Amino acid sequence: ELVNVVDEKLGTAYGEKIDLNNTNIAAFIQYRGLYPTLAKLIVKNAPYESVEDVLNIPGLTERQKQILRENLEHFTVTEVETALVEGGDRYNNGLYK
Amino acid sequence: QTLTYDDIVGTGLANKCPTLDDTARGAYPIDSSQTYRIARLCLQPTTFLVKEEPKNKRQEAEFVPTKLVTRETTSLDQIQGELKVNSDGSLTFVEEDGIDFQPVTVQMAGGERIPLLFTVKNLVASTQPNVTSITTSTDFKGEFNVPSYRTANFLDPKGRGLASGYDSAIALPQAKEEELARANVKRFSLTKGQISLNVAKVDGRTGEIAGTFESEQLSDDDMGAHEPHEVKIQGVFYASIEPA
Amino acid sequence: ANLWERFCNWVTSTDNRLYVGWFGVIMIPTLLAATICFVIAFIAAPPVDIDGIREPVSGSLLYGNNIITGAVVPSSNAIGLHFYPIWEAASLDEWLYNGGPYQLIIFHFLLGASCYMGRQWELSYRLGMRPWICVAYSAPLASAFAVFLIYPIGQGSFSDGMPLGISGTFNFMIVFQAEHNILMHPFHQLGVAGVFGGALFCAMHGSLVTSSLIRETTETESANYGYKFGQEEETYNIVAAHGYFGRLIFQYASFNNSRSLHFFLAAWPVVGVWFTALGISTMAFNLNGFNFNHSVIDAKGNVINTWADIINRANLGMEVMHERNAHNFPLDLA
Amino acid sequence: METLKITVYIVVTFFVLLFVFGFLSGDPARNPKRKD
Amino acid sequence: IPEKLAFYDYIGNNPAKGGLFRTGPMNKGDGIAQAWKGHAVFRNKEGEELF
Amino acid sequence: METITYVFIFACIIALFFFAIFFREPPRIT
Amino acid sequence: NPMWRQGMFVLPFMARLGVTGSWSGWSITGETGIDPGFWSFEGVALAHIV
Amino acid sequence: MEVNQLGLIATALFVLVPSVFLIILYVQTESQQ
Amino acid sequence: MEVNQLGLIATALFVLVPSVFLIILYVQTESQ
Amino acid sequence: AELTPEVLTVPLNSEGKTITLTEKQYLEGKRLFQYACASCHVGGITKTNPSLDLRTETLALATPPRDNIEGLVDYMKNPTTYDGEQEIAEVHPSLRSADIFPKMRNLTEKDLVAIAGHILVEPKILGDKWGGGKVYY
Ligand code: CLA
Ligand code: CLA
Ligand code: CLA
Ligand SMILES: CC(C)=CCC/C(C)=C/CC/C(C)=C\CC/C(C)=C/CC/C(C)=C/CC/C(C)=C\CC/C(C)=C/CC/C(C)=C\CC/C(C)=C/CC1=CC(=O)C(C)=C(C)C1=O
Ligand code: HEC
Ligand SMILES: CC1=C(/C=C/C(C)=C/C=C/C(C)=C/C=C/C=C(C)/C=C/C=C(C)/C=C/C2=C(C)CCCC2(C)C)C(C)(C)CCC1
Ligand code: OEX
Ligand SMILES: [Cl-]
Ligand SMILES: [Cl-]
Repeated sequence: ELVNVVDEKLGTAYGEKIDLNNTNIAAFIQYRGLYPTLAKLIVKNAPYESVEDVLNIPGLTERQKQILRENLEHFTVTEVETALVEGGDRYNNGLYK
Repeated sequence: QTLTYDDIVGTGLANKCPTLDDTARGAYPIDSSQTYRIARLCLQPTTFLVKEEPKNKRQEAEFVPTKLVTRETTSLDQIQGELKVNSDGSLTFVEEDGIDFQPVTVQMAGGERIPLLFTVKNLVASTQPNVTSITTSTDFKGEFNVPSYRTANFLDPKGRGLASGYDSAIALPQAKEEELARANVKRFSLTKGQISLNVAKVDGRTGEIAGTFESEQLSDDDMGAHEPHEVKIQGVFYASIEPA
Repeated sequence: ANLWERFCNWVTSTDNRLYVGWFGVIMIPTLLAATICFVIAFIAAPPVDIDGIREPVSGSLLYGNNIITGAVVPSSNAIGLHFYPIWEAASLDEWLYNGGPYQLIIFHFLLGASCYMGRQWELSYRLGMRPWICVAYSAPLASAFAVFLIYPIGQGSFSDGMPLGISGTFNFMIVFQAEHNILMHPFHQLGVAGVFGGALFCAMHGSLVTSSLIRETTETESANYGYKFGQEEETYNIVAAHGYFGRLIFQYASFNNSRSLHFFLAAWPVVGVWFTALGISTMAFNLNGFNFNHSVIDAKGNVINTWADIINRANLGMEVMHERNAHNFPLDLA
Repeated sequence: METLKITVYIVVTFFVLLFVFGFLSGDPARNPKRKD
Repeated sequence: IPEKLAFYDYIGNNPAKGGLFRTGPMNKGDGIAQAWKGHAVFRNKEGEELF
Repeated sequence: METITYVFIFACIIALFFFAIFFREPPRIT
Repeated sequence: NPMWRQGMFVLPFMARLGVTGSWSGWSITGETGIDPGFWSFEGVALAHIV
Repeated sequence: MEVNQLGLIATALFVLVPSVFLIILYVQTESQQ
Repeated sequence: MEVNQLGLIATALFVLVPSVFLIILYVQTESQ
Repeated sequence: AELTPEVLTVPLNSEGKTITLTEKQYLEGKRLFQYACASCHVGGITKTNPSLDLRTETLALATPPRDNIEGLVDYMKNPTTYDGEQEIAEVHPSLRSADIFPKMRNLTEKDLVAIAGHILVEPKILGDKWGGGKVYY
């Protein structure tokens, strides 16, 4: 009945892909063209119902729509986990090197 | 004529919200066809009251008063937000951003320290309908979010945490864990609070307003460890309005 | 026969069981203030938010501590080096949460211990002694200034002065090693040399005098009764002691003059502890012990570890864990 | 708190003048051999 | 597998896991042994045996 | 009872201090 | 849960003559947040030690 | 705290018994002269 | 048997203390 | 083990051509990297933005690719962000910004290759240490 919600989230798509509703912004560095600009924008306009919802962000240049399409298979969306998004923890989660 | 940091530093006045002349009894009118934002909302607590736990049933304990032990670190300020005019003429303020939390610990009679995250986070506060003018009889009522006092990375004194730390009582390697499940598994609460903001002073020239507030929220639950207390906060507020 | 003059004579009287003096006039009040506050805090103070992160640490006995884990906890990091007397607090309850009692205790203590040293000069002058015993005591006193005042000044906070407690002492010395590599610092190596050397010379001098007691007692009595307080003759044969230790080593590595010998005993641990106190005082400005992390590499350029790198690994384990909640940015710069 | 502040200030001032005036009252001369 | 043999293969009976002021019998610490639960086998999602 | 035990020993040492100083055997010469 | 149920022997002799409050802010009468001044249960004890 | 209950009898005997010993020998030393 | 655990320390000191008193007084009589 | 020319062979450009430094060039760059860069980039990390490092696999993923001499030499002339979208000469040392970063003034073009090459060789020698942080010290 007492669960660690973060461990439980490691057993979702969250634990395999960049979760557009929950993952720290530093993740978007693992794929080219996405950090800092598109990443900043993805975090601001979250949350998302579907992975494809990010192609609907206002302000996108066609080059940017290109890069997101190029990478949607690296994305997923799960429900917002409060523990992961409160505290500004999507910009800085206390992890450095 | 204003003050400078060096006039203030060390006074305590940095924790105080700005005040309005006792002359300011005018009113500030609202063009339903204009838009408006709150530039500075400043909320200054004066009183902290903690609900007691009445042991038996039909007693419903009272709000007793408390000592503050964390000094002049209590006030919310630099808060901005939209100020909408809804269809029926009510105004709704939607917090955006600001220094909108302060950790506070108060001590009740007996020794018990009560920590609490005093906040107006994600606050929406509305008026009655048909305003047309913010006056010294206006009331805002609304509700806000109270996240966990500690956030996900907080490690307890034995290294236990939610997004970090140990998952067990490592100092007791072959102790039966079922007892300690509550202290081993951390939980990130997210509750709601409520606030009334009564206007009692209005400079109609400048769009400044000021008055009194009362909010009710929950104290720290130490990431699941224990049950929270109920907290009533009273104080004074000051806000400034700008045609957006 | 005039009043101030009679008081002045009582103050400096060599006839009081314990000597007062003009330095004693300051020390007694300040040492009672520090002592009375320490005793009450240690037994009954509520927990103290030493690190300024609203995470209070319990140090007193009534709050779950024993003799080994208890401490009067340093004042809160929110205060830094700011002065925090009782009268600057909204209430005693605030003063206690923020670690007020620590400041009170250490300030009165350092004062009265400074006057304690002065009192060692003063009474020496009133008895017609040579004056320099107080110089010897300045080595320990300097050490206390280092961990209670100097180290906090350069690090910016009384929250990194030494806890008044047995485990808190150990907390302090672990963290110091992670942040300054004090073991690799030469001045700490001389303090060890001073403190091992002192214990060795204490045993050497005590065994050598004890080995050359002149027979004055029978088998059924404490030889100690062979000395009577105030006797004019010496109670051991130093020529015989020189004759033994000279041959245990060689003749010229041993003393035949008692004055050089006793000044040697004085100087060695005093000097060494000046240095270790200077080491703490100078690592307060982060001039740290030698760093040879990765100093050795091979022809390709691989790191070839030494024992220094092993030390560094232990140091790291300290760094990353200490005050686990109090750091929001990647460097602990104080 | 202010009654306390005043009091501590008075206690401290009084012991420090004791000290200062005490050493001004002919300290070099209070030894066992040569008085002056 | 006789239980007596598996009970040897347990660090709780290793004499170098004690402590100087942890007093009394070994039973005061981890408790009184009652039964062997079986030998535990870990496999990942691929089916590799894990140790 | 742990608290009480610790304070009682400490208290006793302070009283022993007292007797060791004011009620020492007084040293006497030659 | 009054004092006489808790085996309190001397607490009532202080209460009998007017000492009713503690420095931690409670009174035996039940009132929360109260300023007893020096002559609380704590202070009376203290003075007997001195 | 959940502490060892023989701790108390242990500490008391640790203190009392060597102490009484020292006292017994002291007082009979004084009774001689 | 669920007995009172201060019973041990109470019996122990009840024996020890007055017995030490008597021994102290007998031995210092014998040495004068 | 020794500094062989294998380990000193590094890609020149993204086409895939390579270039083989001298030991002397390798040690040239090491010297210049401690002079101009290491106050922030010791061990191949970045103390003021730990999220970006100088591991070859992070560099290969920058826009434009920086896992090669041309891309490195260019970055030291006209730095950009990881996605390539904003020039950052104003806050990162670069020849373009030698007015505000005076250590970059007396760097000749060959000094730039030495530095770039040191950076591409060191991961080949130190392993995960390069860019790994204190975990691997
Ligand atoms: C065989 C064991 C051994 C030896 C030889 C040493 C020797 C030393 N240790 Mg070490 N140490 C030891 C065990 C040992 N230690 C143990 C068990 C511990 C606890 C684990 C430590 C912990 C320790 C620490 C923490 C430190 C030392 C330090 C030192 C140095 C100072 C010692 C000192 O002044 O002592 C007092 C002794 C004397 C005053 C007598 C003189 C001592 C020297 C060694 C004799 C030299 C004779 C010389 C060769 C001349 C001969 C020829 C002559 C006729 C011309 C010295 C190199 C310090 C250090 O590292 O300095 C670099 C230091 O900080 N030691
Ligand atoms: C074999 C290993 C070894 C040895 C021999 C030493 C030896 C020493 N260390 Mg090192 N140390 C070690 C390992 C070792 N250390 C390790 C592994 C670490 C890292 C984890 C450290 C970390 C370390 C730190 C961080 C510090 C030392 C310090 C010291 C010195 C402590 C003694 C001192 O300061 O006296 C000096 C004397 C005093 C401090 C006494 C002052 C007493 C006042 C004047 C009087 C007090 C009165 C009292 C309250 C009331 C009594 C009255 C009575 C009637 C009741 C000494 C040179 C300390 C030092 O250099 O301080 C300057 C220090 O701060 N060490
Ligand atoms: C060689 C002697 C020896 C050994 C190895 C054992 C071993 C054992 N006994 Mg047995 N026992 C012994 C002698 C011994 N006993 C004696 C003499 C008695 C009569 C007093 C008993 C009475 C006894 C009882 C009643 C019980 C045991 C039990 C036990 C078991 C656990 C004991 C434990 O937790 O220790 C704990 C040990 C310590 C905490 C270490 C204490 C060491 C102190 C600190 C040293 C003192 C230091 C000194 C004062 C310093 C000053 C020096 C300086 C000033 C000069 C263990 C199998 C227990 C058991 O499980 O039975 C089924 C049990 O209940 N023993
Ligand atoms: C193939 C083949 C066959 C190979 C060949 C191998 C072969 C066979 C080899 C064998 C060699 C051989 C046969 C042996 C001879 C070699 C030999 C010389 C061995 C060297 C041994 C050696 C290293 C000895 C140790 C040296 C050493 C530690 C001593 C140096 C001096 C020393 C540190 C002394 C301390 C002095 C000190 C600091 C001060 C005094 C201490 C102190 C203050 C005491 C107080 C005190 C002092 C007094 O004085 C008196 C009075 C009184 C009152 C008093 O309080
Ligand atoms: C601190 C003051 C620095 C100094 C000195 C140098 N660099 Fe740096 N570097 C710094 C930051 C804050 C950043 C990130 C900039 C961003 O937001 O994108 C960087 C980045 C680099 C990179 C790119 C790494 C990547 O993974 O894309 C490189 C290649 C780099 N820096 C190289 C470099 C060199 C060679 C330097 C000395 C000549 C140098 N930097 C100095 C901070 C700092
Ligand atoms: C009863 C009771 C109890 C118990 C108790 C006890 C156990 C007791 C103890 C007691 C004690 C055990 C006491 C002690 C005391 C002591 C003292 C009183 C001391 C004194 C000292 C002095 C006086 C000092 C002095 C000095 C000077 C002056 C100078 C310097 C030096 C010196 C410091 C020395 C209980 C709680 C359970 C409960 C209730 C009741
Ligand atoms: O508090 Mn005490 O300890 Ca000297 O560093 Mn920074 O701070 Mn905290 O950390 Mn590491
Ligand atoms: Cl710590
Ligand atoms: Cl930080």
